[PDB]
Amino acid sequence: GFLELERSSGKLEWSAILQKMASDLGFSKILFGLLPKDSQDYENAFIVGNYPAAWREHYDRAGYARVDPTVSHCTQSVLPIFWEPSIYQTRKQHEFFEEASAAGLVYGLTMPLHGARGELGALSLSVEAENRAEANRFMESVLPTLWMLKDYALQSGAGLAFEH
Amino acid sequence: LVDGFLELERSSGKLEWSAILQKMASDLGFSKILFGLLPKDSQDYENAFIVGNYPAAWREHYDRAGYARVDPTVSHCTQSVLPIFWEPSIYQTRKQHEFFEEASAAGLVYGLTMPLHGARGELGALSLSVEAENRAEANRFMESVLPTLWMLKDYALQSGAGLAF
Ligand SMILES: COc1ccccc1C(=O)Oc1c(Br)cc(Br)cc1CNC(=O)c1ccccc1[N+](=O)[O-]
Ligand SMILES: COc1ccccc1C(=O)Oc1c(Br)cc(Br)cc1CNC(=O)c1ccccc1[N+](=O)[O-]
Repeated sequence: GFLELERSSGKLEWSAILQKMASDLGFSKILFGLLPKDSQDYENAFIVGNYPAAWREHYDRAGYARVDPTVSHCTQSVLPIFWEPSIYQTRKQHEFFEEASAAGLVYGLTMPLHGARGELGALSLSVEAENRAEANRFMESVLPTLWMLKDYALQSGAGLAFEH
Repeated sequence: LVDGFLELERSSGKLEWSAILQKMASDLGFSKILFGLLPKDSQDYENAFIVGNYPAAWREHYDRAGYARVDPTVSHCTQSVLPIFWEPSIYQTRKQHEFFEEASAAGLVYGLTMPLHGARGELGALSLSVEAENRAEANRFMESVLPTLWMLKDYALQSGAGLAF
């Protein structure tokens, strides 16, 4: 639980616990990103997780926070956004989909994080699967548990990220 | 839920939105609800956007007694995205004990409050009361529906922000 996240000491232990919870839910890859109130500085977000480091670096270098459609979505909504063909509309967004798929990140969802002190973030989780249909079933069967998890991760994470 | 969300989105205005949300809560097992929402950087609880079916006299009293300064769920909501259950432990001060007695007298004895923190800085709460024989039976019931309610509150927030502002 959150209890586990709260008792942990430091960022390494907290990332290992979150990765495990997410793995227990069927997601082998995650990225928890968090910004303080009023910040839009995506290249200096507090980040936890196990996305391939080269993909994280590429995301930063290419400035993909400008193109990633889950980014504009999180600024407008508290609801999850599933990684579906229909969210990638522009040339640049299709390149995005293609580079992210080359990293293994093809199916998944992004849960926006909106903290009590105005923190802005996302918990993105990717699921390994044969097609869209299978990925959807796996994501749907755990969605109530993920929906709680994202809020526990935010409440715990905000303190990890910003309390020094 | 997603059906409910679209119904909320497709609703005509506050009256139909309130009726839909009330019934979602009722179908899930909760008798009374209160959905409250403030815009970014407001602490004017007396003039929040409010939906629901708490007794009118109770709502009036809460406003006249300045209970937004007392109600322990209000401080809680400004500090967390996690639910606060209406446990004896949350009423710490003398004034909070009086608050509990008055809410209880209104029928509002067991329940929980889900903080709402919107994408544009909206601050709110979805509070739901449950009718039950005693606390242990209420808590059993709340634990069985909590994952559904957790989803519900975010749907209600996102739609409600759209209606209110
Ligand atoms: C504070 O942080 C944020 C705040 C509001 C929103 C996002 C965030 C964030 O964390 O954004 C990032 C950052 Br920064 C780096 C990387 Br790498 C990835 C993301 C988020 N996007 C994805 O994970 C995504 C989404 C869809 C398909 C594939 C992917 N994917 O990347 O594979
Ligand atoms: C924008 O609105 C808000 C914004 C951030 C937080 C709360 C709110 C809100 O809606 O606060 C209110 C308001 Br305003 C009026 C009334 Br009446 C009730 C509440 C909420 N409190 C309860 O429902 C509650 C809680 C525990 C025991 C009994 C009760 N109870 O009242 O029976």
